[PDB]
Amino acid sequence: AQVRPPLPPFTRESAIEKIRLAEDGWNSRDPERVSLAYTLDTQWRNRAEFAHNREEAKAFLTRKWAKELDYRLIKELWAFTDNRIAVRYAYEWHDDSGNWFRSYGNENWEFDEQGLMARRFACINDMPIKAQERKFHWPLGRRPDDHPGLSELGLE
Amino acid sequence: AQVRPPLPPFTRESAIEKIRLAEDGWNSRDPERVSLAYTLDTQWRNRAEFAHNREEAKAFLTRKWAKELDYRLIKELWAFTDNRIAVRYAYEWHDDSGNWFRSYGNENWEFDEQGLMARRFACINDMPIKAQERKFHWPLGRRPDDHPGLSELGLEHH
Repeated sequence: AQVRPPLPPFTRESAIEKIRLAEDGWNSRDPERVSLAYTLDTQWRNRAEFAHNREEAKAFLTRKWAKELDYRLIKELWAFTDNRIAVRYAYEWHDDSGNWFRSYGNENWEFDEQGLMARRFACINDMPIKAQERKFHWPLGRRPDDHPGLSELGLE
Repeated sequence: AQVRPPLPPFTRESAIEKIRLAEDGWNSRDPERVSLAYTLDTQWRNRAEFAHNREEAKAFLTRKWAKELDYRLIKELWAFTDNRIAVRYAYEWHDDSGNWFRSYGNENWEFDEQGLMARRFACINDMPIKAQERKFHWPLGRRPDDHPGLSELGLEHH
């Protein structure tokens, strides 16, 4: 890509917007679309796996959604400083077997002047849940404007 | 009636200090000592496990170090805002079957006015490593001031 606003340094509002746009992107479960938000030579650590460029990042995303079905995500701001944002998130999905999980994650982002993400450090843990325990409800895609956020679902 | 500085809101400097003190605490592998840094009604989610008070947190730590042998930790600041700190970290250890691991974590902290942590959200992933891949070698306990941090060690992968 070339430029994707908001651009750093972030303010509380622009950081929250940056996060919402990212959330919408991942809720599309489209590797190509999602990959465009990252630098060509983006550096990633997703769990115990690493990516060293946008192409490897996209490859990971393709594997990801071939595994995590009916994926629904919610991201929320934790803290931000200059060109860095710390985000908390959770997503619900079911595997090929049909069993459900809620994944809890913390991702730390760093953006270049063009608004593209140069570094992504994400740690995620999967917790099995019963189908009736799903908390995220909305048509696959962008989370509706009025759907409660991460801290409003009593996840803690 | 505890008071544990640095106190919020944090500055870059005090946030780094807060993190270093926490790292020293966990590197003691002492459940009681570490538990005192959290509020009596502290709320935690560590991986897929939850704790709802200091006692439950302490019980978790007791299980943790009975399992994660020869544990060595390094924490580093990512970002901070008001009474919240976002931390990146890694710890090396081995299980009692001889398997070594390097665990990568991202933990987000929220402190009360007295510097005690009221909320802890930690996500951690484990990468199996060979003993020869170990990067942390200091005597069990506090990391020497002369020892490189996460940034000085650089990206840690096979």
